[PDB]
Amino acid sequence: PVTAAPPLRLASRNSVFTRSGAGPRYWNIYGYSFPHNAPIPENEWKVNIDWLAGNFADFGYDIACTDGWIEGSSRTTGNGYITSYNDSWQHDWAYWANYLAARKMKLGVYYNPLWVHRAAVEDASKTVLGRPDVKIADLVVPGDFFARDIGGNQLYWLDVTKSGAKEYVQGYVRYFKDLGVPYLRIDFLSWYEDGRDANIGQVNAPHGRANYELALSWINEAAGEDMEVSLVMPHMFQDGSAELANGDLVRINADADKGGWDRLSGMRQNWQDAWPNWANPFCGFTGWSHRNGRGQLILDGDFMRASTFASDEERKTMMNLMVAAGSPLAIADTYQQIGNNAWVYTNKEVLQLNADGLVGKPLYRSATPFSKDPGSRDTERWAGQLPDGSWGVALFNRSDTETVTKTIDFAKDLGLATGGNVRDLWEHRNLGMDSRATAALAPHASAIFRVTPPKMHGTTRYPAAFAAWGGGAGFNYNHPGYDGNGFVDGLQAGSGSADPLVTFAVQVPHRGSYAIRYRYANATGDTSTMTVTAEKADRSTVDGPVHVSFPGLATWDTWGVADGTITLDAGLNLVTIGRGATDKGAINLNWIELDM
Repeated sequence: PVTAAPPLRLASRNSVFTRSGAGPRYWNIYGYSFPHNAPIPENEWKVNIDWLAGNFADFGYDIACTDGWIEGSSRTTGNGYITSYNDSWQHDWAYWANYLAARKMKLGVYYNPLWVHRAAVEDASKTVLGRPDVKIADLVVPGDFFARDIGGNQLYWLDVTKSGAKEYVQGYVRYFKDLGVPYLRIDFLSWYEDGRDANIGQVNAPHGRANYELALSWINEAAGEDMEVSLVMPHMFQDGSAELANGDLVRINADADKGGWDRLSGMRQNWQDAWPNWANPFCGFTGWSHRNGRGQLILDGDFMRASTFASDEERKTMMNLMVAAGSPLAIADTYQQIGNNAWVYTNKEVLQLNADGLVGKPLYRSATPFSKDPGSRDTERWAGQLPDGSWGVALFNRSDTETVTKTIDFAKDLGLATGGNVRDLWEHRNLGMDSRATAALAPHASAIFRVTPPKMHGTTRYPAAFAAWGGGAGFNYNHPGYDGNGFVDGLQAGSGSADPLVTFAVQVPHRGSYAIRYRYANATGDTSTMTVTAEKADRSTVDGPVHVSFPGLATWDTWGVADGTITLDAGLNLVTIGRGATDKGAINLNWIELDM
């Protein structure tokens, strides 16, 4: 029988945003500001918003998000917080948040709350929120400008060791949250952390690892559950540990820049040990995929610039990659650039994958980090499972010249026993019951499918190799007999301060008790245990934590099925299985099955 267990120790922010699904749908001003190398004029912001409200907001793109070119945003409140996007603007953030609200839309803000504007420093009357004893001037080291070494002299980096720093940072974050902002986009993280950029050189003073960790913790706490934390230009040191602990989204690619295929798939394929580890999002999504999924990180492939691509097939590939990876769907085409390309963003069936919370993984080929061996994961074949047990499957051809066949086999690759109904979401075509999804793809073309397994008596299988991994859990394939492409290992005593775990999202019809199975290996020589919980998206406990027991078997090549009962509620549950300090032994996990 199961016994009560303490909670697992976590190493991620684990917010409602990352637990509830995929990245958000939004529009960003980058399509204006990047080619203009200029802040967006207020009238251009308005006309874009009005265009969004009449076309894309109805398809869920209901956040209008600002971006950089903010050195000219100098006006601040009495506590040093910027009052608008640019000094040329006639209206403040609240005005625009209300204008958006009237159009069923929300404001997204680009700002880094460790920036302190020189104009606020220079006004002795300005003081830290709740700390009238600390002038804004008292928060900075003389000369410690953002981008100092390439000419920056308008924004300071905050000195987090100064009295008042926490109140300033947290107040800045809450300032936007309170304005009704659901999305805060925080850039130039790596430049704060070590003052280095591998494409430029020394850019400003370093601030160090402990200060970076501290700053991120303050931001996380202040954002809470109401505002999503997007981390842009992070170094992702120590396998992204600080960002995972404190954020919802991490950029995984170099900036979209001029867009097109070279930015989507080119530049360089190799990993490097500094921002951005991978340049193109095919490689970055693939390389950071071990950190994705419910309660871990949402991977951010930056901005979609549809008009910058050479063909409609490339445009579909752009969109299909973002959706496959669970990324934010961030349109950067302006009303002038969009042309005849609105359709790219508004395929209801493709969007439905995002709404349902698809977070795909590339097909794993080995356990070796992708940063060390690009053979270890397949950038061109992606799959993820939805809470109802259906799947999104995406196939890509990154060749510039050849037509190439790509295939995902539901047994051999996904680890299912059932096959599934296959629907091509760009043809809008039912292909019927099949054992595989396949396409002969033209250069730069792709295909994306909804795959729906039939369920005997409600039996739904969730393969662990396509679920969310945390705390050191990961992919392997080094003991035969697993269903699918592999299994999850590393489920033993944690190497540090986190407990290894796997998280599954499951959807059921009513509040109550349901029958669960766990296919596992355990050749430790004794019964092993794992801690199992069920929770709502907001982390509220539905079941457990309980120790579930797993009998010892003869060899690591032997697989068994443990049986259990789990209380699941109607709709979305997160079922997490992991190895805590009070658990015994170790297991390898192949899959769970539910009878809903």
